[PDB]
Amino acid sequence: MNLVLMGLPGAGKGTQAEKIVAAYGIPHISTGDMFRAAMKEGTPLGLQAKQYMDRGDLVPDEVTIGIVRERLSKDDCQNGFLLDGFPRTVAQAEALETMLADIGRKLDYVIHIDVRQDVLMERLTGRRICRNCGATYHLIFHPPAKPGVCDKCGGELYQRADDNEATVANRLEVNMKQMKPLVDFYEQKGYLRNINGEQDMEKVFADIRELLGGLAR
Ligand SMILES: Nc1ncnc2c1ncn2[C@@H]1O[C@H](COP(=O)(O)OP(=O)(O)OP(=O)(O)OP(=O)(O)OP(=O)(O)OC[C@H]2O[C@@H](n3cnc4c(N)ncnc43)[C@H](O)[C@@H]2O)[C@@H](O)[C@H]1O
Ligand SMILES: [Mn+2]
Ligand SMILES: [Zn+2]
Repeated sequence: MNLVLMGLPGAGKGTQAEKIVAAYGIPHISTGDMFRAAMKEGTPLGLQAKQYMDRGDLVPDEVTIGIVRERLSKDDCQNGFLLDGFPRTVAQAEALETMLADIGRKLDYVIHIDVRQDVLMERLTGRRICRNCGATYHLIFHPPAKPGVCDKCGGELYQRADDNEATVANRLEVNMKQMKPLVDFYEQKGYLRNINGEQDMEKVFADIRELLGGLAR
């Protein structure tokens, strides 16, 4: 099962990816997470990606495609995989097609989680993450038991660097211009499936699981 989760910033990609991989046991490949890992390790790519991520811009295609190509060639991707946040430009999508062909694979579905921009704004500015364990909360939609305290480990909650309103507006703008044309690109290939992301988390997952069920049928 080869899947792509596509959505504008804050659509719920990570939230759903976690539920999907827990049910199937396939790897979760997130370009955003890979860039963050490189930043922490202090690698050349991490240092370059930091400047773009801090401003809410997209990391250049050549570099992004390169890290995905290296990740997909590993044996742990034999049973399938879930790409989260890649591709996000037409160039990345064209590259993904041949990258997959070279390893004898084809995408099954490109799941587009659709959410209105005004809602996306709120999804992101109110997000709080635990500094200790990475648990995610939301001040409006899913708050912690006690303010600024993680329910799981007691850790400090904080706001991601790129989640402030000004950076979010740039993120939504650039992703809208670059990612939206992908809806047409994948509709033409027949891989595109739309999911209404403005529903409670379990219902969004149910819609997704219903779609994935057609693969066993
Ligand atoms: N391919 C690429 N090419 C070039 N550059 C790239 C790249 N990929 C990455 N990058 C670079 O790296 C950066 C970061 O990438 P990335 O980390 O991938 O950021 P993103 O795509 O903007 O999206 P988010 O992670 O912020 O949100 P999400 O959709 O996963 O939502 P979540 O599930 O947490 O949910 C968000 C919030 O909403 C809440 N929530 C989720 N679902 C619901 C729901 N149904 N109802 C209510 N609340 C919900 C959650 O609790 C949470 O608080 C990019 O800006 C760019 O610089
Ligand atoms: Mn994410
Ligand atoms: Zn925690």
